[PDB]
Amino acid sequence: GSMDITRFKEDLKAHLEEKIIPFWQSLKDDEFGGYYGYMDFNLNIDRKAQKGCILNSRILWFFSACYNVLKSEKCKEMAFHAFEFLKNKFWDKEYEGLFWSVSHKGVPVDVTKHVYVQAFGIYGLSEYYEASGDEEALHMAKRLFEILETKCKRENGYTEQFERNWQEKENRFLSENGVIASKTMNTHLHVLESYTNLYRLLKLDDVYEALEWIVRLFVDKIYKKGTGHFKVFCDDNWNELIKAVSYGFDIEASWLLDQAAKYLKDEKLKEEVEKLALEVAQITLKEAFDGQSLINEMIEDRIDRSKIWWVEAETVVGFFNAYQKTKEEKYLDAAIKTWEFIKEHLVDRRKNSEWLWKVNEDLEAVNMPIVEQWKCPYHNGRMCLEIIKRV
Ligand SMILES: OC[C@H]1O[C@@H](O)[C@@H](O)[C@@H](O)[C@@H]1O
Ligand SMILES: OC[C@H]1O[C@@H](O)[C@@H](O)[C@@H](O)[C@@H]1O
Ligand SMILES: OC[C@H]1O[C@@H](O)[C@@H](O)[C@@H](O)[C@@H]1O
Repeated sequence: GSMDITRFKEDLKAHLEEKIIPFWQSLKDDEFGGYYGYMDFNLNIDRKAQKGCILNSRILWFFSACYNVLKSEKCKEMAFHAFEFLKNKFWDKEYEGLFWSVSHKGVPVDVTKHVYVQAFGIYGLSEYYEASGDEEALHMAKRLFEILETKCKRENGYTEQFERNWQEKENRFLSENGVIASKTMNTHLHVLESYTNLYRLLKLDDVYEALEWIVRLFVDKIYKKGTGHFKVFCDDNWNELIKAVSYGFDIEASWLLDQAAKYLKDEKLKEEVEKLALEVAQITLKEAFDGQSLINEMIEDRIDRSKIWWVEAETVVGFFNAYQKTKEEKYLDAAIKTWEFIKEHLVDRRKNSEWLWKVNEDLEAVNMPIVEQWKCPYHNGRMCLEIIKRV
């Protein structure tokens, strides 16, 4: 540790408590339950917006984790609110598992079952169980895990999209030329993430075996050996549809794999994964860190230098994690500089706001929502919570 690292933690903790937590508390929907689904760039909440399950589970995870780390009783109450809406509106009582989306009143809008949604459900429900002791949350988390393992898993990963009654179908995620990606890194990344949290709290042998299995999948099939990059969108056999690098996915995967590795009982695999995580962090720092912040992606030979909120959040955690493992100050410097970038260019200066979705390559704000089905408190909230836990 150091004076810089201590001040870094204190700055992030203050930011979480004074900016992020009160903002998401203001999205609480006390008329219909859950949290409002949309807030535009002008800070206007669309109270009637459809409510995405992933967003609700991310809010459940966030408030639960805030309670677990900060012991804020208000956060526990906010988590309960998200949990009630999950169990009452997103949980399918007839066929089990979580709907994709509901209306602002909770009427099912999209009842298909996606592994991406189920994974975030496990992640949020397991965190909420730690916060509350609610064995209903535990039961739903275990049931989601059982369904993924017994209905969705295949020899080379998970089939990602199902009908409401769990009959498989083609995926809903597309390449930028419109070809269905039957295997996606971000679906499988969040399975890994949720299984790590579930095993951390339960330590059951079935969960451990599934955690080792998905870690092995990342090492053997998803990682592009020798490149520091993971495949993004693939066919059913983990062949890339396009040569795409997502620097944000890479650096997130780096520290999530390193975290899962701490539970591995296979020493060989553990050493492989810890080595992989570091190789990714090093290549991310070399290729994607511009001295201020991380760029977004490269699709074939076209580089997107936009600064995206979640990319920068995961960069802070991934570089700090690499610093903890290597003690090489270059990673610590990159992590703090990225935070200083976030503070100056992505934290919204307006009252009653939070983080901007992105700024462009010239650091200009782009009209994008502050809250949306894909913009959550989870990436940036977790950035603060991780540093608090690790320092
Ligand atoms: O503070 C909110 C206001 O901030 C400004 O930048 C504009 O986008 C306004 O339309 C918006 O209402
Ligand atoms: O799925 C629920 C939605 O279904 C639509 O067809 C409309 O009736 C909406 O008012 C409703 O919110
Ligand atoms: O559209 C999915 C996107 O949603 C965002 O919130 C992030 O989690 C990204 O990692 C992801 O690519």
